[PDB]
Formats: sequence, C-alpha cells, structure tokens
Amino acid sequence: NTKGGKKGRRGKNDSDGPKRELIYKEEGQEYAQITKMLGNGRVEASCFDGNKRMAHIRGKLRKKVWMGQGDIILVSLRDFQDDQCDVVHKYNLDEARTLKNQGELPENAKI
Amino acid sequence: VGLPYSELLSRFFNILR
Amino acid sequence: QATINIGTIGHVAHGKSTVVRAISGVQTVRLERNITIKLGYANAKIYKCQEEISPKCQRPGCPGRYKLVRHVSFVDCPGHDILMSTMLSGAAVMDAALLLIAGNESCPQPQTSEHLAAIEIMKLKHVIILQNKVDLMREESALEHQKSILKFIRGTIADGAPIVPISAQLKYNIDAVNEFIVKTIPVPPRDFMISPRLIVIRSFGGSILNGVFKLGDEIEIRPGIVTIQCKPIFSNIVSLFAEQNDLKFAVPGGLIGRADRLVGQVVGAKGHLPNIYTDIEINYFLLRRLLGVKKQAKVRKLEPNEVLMVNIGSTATGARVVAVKADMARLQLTSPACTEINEKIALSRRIEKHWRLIGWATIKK
Amino acid sequence: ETATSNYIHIRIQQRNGRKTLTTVQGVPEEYDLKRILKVLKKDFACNGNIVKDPEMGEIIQLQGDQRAKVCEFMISQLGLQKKNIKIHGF
RNA sequence: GCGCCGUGGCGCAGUGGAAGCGCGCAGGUCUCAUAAACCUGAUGUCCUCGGAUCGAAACCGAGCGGCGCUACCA
Ligand SMILES: [Mg+2]
Repeated sequence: NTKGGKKGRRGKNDSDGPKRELIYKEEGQEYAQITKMLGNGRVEASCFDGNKRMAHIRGKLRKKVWMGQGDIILVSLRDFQDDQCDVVHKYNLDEARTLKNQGELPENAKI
Repeated sequence: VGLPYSELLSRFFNILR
Repeated sequence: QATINIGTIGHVAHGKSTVVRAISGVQTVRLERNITIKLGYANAKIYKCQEEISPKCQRPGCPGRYKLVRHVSFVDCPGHDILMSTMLSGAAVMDAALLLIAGNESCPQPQTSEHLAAIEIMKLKHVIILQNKVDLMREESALEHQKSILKFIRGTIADGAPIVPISAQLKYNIDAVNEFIVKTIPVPPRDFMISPRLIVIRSFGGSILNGVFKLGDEIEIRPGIVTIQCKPIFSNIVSLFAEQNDLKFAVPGGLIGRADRLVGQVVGAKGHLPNIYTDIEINYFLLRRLLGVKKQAKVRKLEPNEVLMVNIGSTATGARVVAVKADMARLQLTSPACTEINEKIALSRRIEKHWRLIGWATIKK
Repeated sequence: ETATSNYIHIRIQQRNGRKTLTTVQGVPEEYDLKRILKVLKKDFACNGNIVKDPEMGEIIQLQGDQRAKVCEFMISQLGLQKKNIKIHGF
C-alpha cells in the first residue's frame, strides 16, 4: 500500500525504505520550509536562509512522493536566475527532527 | 546636613538579616 | 478622631501602600492583581516613650505607658502615571506628605517628579522624603541616591526636607520615620467658627477642611445632581464615623464618613452661600517643562478653544478655553464647580493620549 | 464595555476525500450572518451552512482546508478581529 | 458569598433509580482507498469529601473554580 491501495498501483513498485540515509547540503542547494503548496507543480516555500523564493517541483517526486504543508525540503537554487527555484529532495519527519537535533539547519521553524 | 542622615543609613543597615 | 491628613505621594510600585502598611498595619485592600486604585485609607495612634504605636513602652527601655501625642491619618494615592487626576484630587485634603522614592530605581522617575512639583505648586510645604527599598541594595547605592536627592532638594524649595531611608517590607527604621513625622508634619490649627465646609472623595466619604459638623445638622451637597443643570442635595447627617469608631462630631484633618457618584462634590451648611459656577476666571502660571512622563518637552502656551482638565478641590472637571490673557483665562465647564472661597486649582492637558500636569493658578470671584 | 478577545474555534472537520472543512464555533452575533456567508462563498470556492445552537453558539461551515487564508480574508473584510482566532485539530 | 456549568475531552442541556445531545480527539467497521455513513470510548458511577436513605452525579452540608448581583464595606 502506498496511498489508496487501488487496482492501478501494483504496476509501479517503490524502493527506498524508511531506514534510508539522510542527504546533506550542497553548493547552490539549501533547506526550505513550505509556505503554501501551490498548483500546477509550483509551490511557495520559504527558505531557511532568509529569502521568500518560488519553489517548483522538478520531475522524480511529481508522482512518486506526495508532499504536504510545512515540510523541510532540499531546494537547489537557480544559478542563473534567483526568484524561481526547484525542489530536489523531500525530507522525512524523523529525518527533519534529526537535522534539527544536529543543528545543520537554523532553528526557526517547527515540524 | 548629612550627618543626621548618614547616621540613619547606618542604623537601618545594622538591622538587616 | 484623627488630627491631620498626611499624603504619601510617589512613583508607581516604589511601595507607597506598603509603607502605609508598616506604619498602621492597614492595607488599602487592593486592584488585587494591579495595585492601589482608589485612595487607600488608614489611621493610627502615636504615643511616645518619654521613659510608639500602641499604648506600650515595654518594647524599648521600659514600661511607663507611652504618652499619647496625637492620632493621625494617611491618604494612599496610587502611583501609576495615569491615576494623576485622583492623586491631584486627593492632595486637597492633605495637611502634609511623605515622598516615597525607591532605593533600587533611577531617582527622578516620571511620576516621582510629577508629584513633587504638584506638591510645591498646591501648597503642601511640609514634606518628608523617604528612601524605601534599601533592604535590597548595596550600602553604597543608597547613599549615592541620597546624594542625587540631596542635590535635587537644592534649588527647589526643599531646604532641609530630611530623607529617612526605610524598609517598608521588613518595617525597619519606621520609628525614626515616626520621629520625622512627629517633628516636621506639625498639626495645623483650624478656626472652627468658620463656615462648615468639606470635600468628598468616596461614598458608599471625604475630609473636612474648615468648620466642624455635628450629628443631626441640616446639610447640602454641591453642585449636586443634574438634569442640563445642577441642583444641590439636602439631607440630615444621619451619623458620624472616623475609622471604625463612631463619633458625635467631626473636625478637620482625617477623612470622615453607590459606586462613588458624588465624587468631587462638597458638603456645606444647609442655607449657605456658595456659587455653582459654569464659567470661571482663573489667574495662572505654567511650568517650563512637562515633568511627569517617563520626555521633558517644553510646555506650549495655552491656545483658546482647547480642552483642559481643571482639577478644582477634590473634584475633577473638564473645560474649554474662551479667553487667553497673560495670567487670566476664562473657562467654560461641563460640570459645575461650587466655589466655596477664593481657592487653589491644578491645570492639565492631554499631551499624548494620557493627561499631564502643566500649570496652575487661583480661581477668581 | 465589551470583551475584545472571544474564543473563535476554527476546527478540523472531515470532508469528502482527503479534504477537510473550516468549521467556526463561537461566532460574534453582531453582524448579519447570511451576508457574511454570502461574502465567504463569493471570495472562495466554499458553501456556507449554519448549524444553530440554543441560547449561545452557531456552527459556521466552510468546505475546505484554508484556515490561515480564511483568517486573512476575515481580517481584510471588517467584522472580525485578529486575536480572536484559534485553530483546532492538528 | 450568591446563581447556573460542574464530564467520559470541548461545546450545548436535565434534575430524586434509565451513562443526555452536537462536535472533537483515540480506535474500529463498510469500500480497492479516503470521506460521508456507522459503533466503541476516557478517572466507572456526571466538582472535592462523606452522610440521611439499599441506593444516585441528583437530598444535605463543610470545601473550590468561571461568570448573572455587589462596588472596595471604616
Ligand atoms: Mg510488480
């Protein structure tokens, strides 16, 4: 079971596990809380840095991993542009908590 | 006139816990 | 019945009411989450060990029942920057005062000053400054404050207004305070023969100033209830009480006795000659600064058609300026003022939402 | 004198699908209810329904998950205050 | 101090044996799934404590909190 059982979910197979290794920060890539989940693949997500941004879903997670409101997310910022940016990796709740404990992200937002 | 007072300050201080 | 009326002015939470509690025992009830809101009230007996507070000398030295000097009364004002309008009111009953400064906060604090100058303005010249919270300070701190005090108390009218540091919390040093107030706040003579006249500041209550009332006299209240006009109320003194004990008569110094309606009203002899004015001739003067707030901005001269709080006697009335001369303005009032004599008044302006004492003068008829 | 802060309860009520419902409890009875409902309907994609309680209380229904958005809208259009709101559920 | 609400959680109501309604949370059932639609709840006896009377949260008291009356009661 993934979302709603279905006749049309057995033709997919998801492989990641709940016990997966947490992904760290990169260059031109940082952490965001989701302000409001917008339509058509767009999403309003406030970064942990201090900029408002406009986040966008790029492939991969577009159907595989569903997302909600107020989630800690990996965003690779546009190197040429700035206002439009893209989501790369969704973080789990446990994962988020671990990150918070570590102090890798700034302590400003709650899960 | 401070003497009278300075006195007063003394006498209270010496009544503390 | 109490001889005299001593006021306890000062900034907020410096403990004015608390000092009143170490001296009398009484609390002002409280307000219970806030602080004193009505004028508090309390009395006490002062005797002395020739050889005190209760007929008992065997507390120091020994027994010989201390000799009774007088019985006094206090008037606990509030301290909050906005209860200004009542404290003013209250002063009208005082025969003297005690300025409670806090030993652990920046000496000239807004209200401390506001009060002080109100005092030197109205006429209450028999003053005792008191350094309160010395039970929570460095033996240096309370002396340096005594300095800033001894220096403020300079150019001002306050020569040797002594300064008795206390501990209102552990009731320490209070007896030297009783000795101050037994020296400097002497009990004024009052010709009784005079017209029976008194100020009201509660009712469920007020202070006499000149004359004397007796059980079963015929009396009136001014301006009295309104219609828009304002007519006097007549009644018979059903009874007379000070503190909890009943008396047959009542004389100045003290307070005697729904919500507090006839607040700011006065009581006199029935069939007596007193003006119930709507419009009044003030002679007047200003402060150069607005000493009170926690900013000293320089007092703007009076513009006509301005609304100002006219504090007359115990009453607190609002009024508009019809005339603007050098020191004689003519004021039109919402609620009448019964002018019993010639008199004192205190004049305020809504500076920044909250009202502020700005200048004074004398009523004129 | 009137109380400035009253407990307005915006609750989680489960609607058709994974979707929810903005239900308002403890509504101030000063303005016209029907008018407010109409306004709400106009502003969003919601339908307004009022469940009546005896003496005090009216349950005000708005289909959907908005909460914050709804509050913002209320702030924009005079009738309700900023401090009165409470989110109930999760 | 009076009056009502005194919970099994919130918000509404009823007083002498009967677990009262609307919502919420916690969980289930039904459907491939969620919701609607359904049941079961939780400190076991509906303030704290005990009694008159087998009993009861309801009758009575001492003892608390929120507001409907009061205005600071020397
Ligand atoms: Mg397969």
